[PDB]
Amino acid sequence: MEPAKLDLPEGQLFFGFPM
Amino acid sequence: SIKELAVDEELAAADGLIPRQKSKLCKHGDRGMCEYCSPLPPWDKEYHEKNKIKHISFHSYLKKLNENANKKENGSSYISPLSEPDFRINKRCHNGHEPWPRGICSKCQPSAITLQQQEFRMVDHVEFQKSEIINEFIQAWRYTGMQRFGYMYGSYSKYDNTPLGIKAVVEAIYEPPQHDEQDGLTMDVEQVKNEMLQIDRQAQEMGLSRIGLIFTDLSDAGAGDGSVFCKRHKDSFFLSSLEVIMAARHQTRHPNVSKYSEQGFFSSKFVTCVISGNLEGEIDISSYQVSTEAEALVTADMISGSTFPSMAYINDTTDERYVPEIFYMKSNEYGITVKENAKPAFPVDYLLVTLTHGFPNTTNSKFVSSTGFPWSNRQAMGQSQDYQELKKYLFNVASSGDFNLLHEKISNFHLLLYINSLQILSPDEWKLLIESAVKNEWEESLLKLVSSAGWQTLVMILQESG
Ligand SMILES: [Zn+2]
Ligand SMILES: [Zn+2]
Repeated sequence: MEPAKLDLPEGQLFFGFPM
Repeated sequence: SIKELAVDEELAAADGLIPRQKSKLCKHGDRGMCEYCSPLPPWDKEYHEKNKIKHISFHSYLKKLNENANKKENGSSYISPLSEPDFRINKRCHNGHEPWPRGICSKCQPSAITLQQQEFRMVDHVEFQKSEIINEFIQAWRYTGMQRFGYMYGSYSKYDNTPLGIKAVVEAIYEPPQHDEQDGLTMDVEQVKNEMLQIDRQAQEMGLSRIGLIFTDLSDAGAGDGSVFCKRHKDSFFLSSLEVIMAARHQTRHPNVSKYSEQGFFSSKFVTCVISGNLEGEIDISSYQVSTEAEALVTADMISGSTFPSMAYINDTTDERYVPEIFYMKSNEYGITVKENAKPAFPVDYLLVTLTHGFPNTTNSKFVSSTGFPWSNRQAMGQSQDYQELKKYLFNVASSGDFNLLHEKISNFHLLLYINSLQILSPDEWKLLIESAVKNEWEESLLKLVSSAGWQTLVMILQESG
């Protein structure tokens, strides 16, 4: 379907998205 | 000063023509030439498709724009062929109304945005001078199981495997202070900006620019192989929307100077590399930039990350932000596009351009050694820069008279930064040290260095430590 907003602050990196 | 880079001046002076063979279908004689067999321009689309080149180079693109401009009837006013896109509403427009959000007019109101895959790329290729540079960066992850972020230093030069190409040539990686985790990492933006300002200044004295960023997304596949998961591929994502936004911010902070742009700059040569598993479960590198449309979206604060990594979320209109209709040219498997609504979220790969990467073969590498002295900000890996470490690294060599070994030791990016941080050497002596580390003819500089007061003082300080 469609995603929600994931607005992380500058300088925060995230990779834990489900495969 | 605000002059163009040497590589840009050089490529502007090249014509980039691609000769062709005469054809069976040509209508002229046994000799001669026509539009069907004449040399191709450097931007030729079919040439690039034929040789599997995904984007034309920046200078091919600029020459293409110039040729189209030269088709105007003469006398007409000159227009710069390049312009950085700007999607921001003018919040100070008083053209028969009060400014946003209290009024709007055709002069201040952003019109509908249409996104499409960018046909050119500012940089075509990323060349790492030594595999040791990348492998030591990756070792942060190997040791900790935590991800890692770094800034790349080097320069730009010509790349001959595409018409009028440019490569970023990476000489070293500097890792800023960061809190690393298994599935991400966090930096204090102010702290990092302040630190990198100082590293930029020192790296410039070595003839280096900050030319990109690099990060890991590595996860052991659980097979004892040392193999890792492939997360990034055609059926998932290549760069997440978060990473595209990060790349856009960096590109805008590192503008490419161009005299052919209305603004005196156009996009950026700053590159983004990701280290992650390939389809075979091997650790590999992928290189990217983001489009000028991405730069403008992010400058206008129009997009956010989303919970689906392949998708950017579009933000709402507020008193500070104006978001018009936004569309994108959605491609099918044949590359044919159809205009579709980009709201509320759209695939971020339309904002990506891909670069190739590689290593040179066996050598104008700036630093002889890439490893052996602890890199910055690695205390959590048990690798700290202190007197004890510097003594272990350098002391016996500095007193052996072996200038080959001394040269190998001091020709080392992180070593040089640490020594300069001690403020023992004078500016003159610091310059001698840099010359000893990066010049082709280094021995004369090193002899002067070792005889200097500041160096003898450093050596004594080391001797009397531990
Ligand atoms: Zn012909
Ligand atoms: Zn207005």
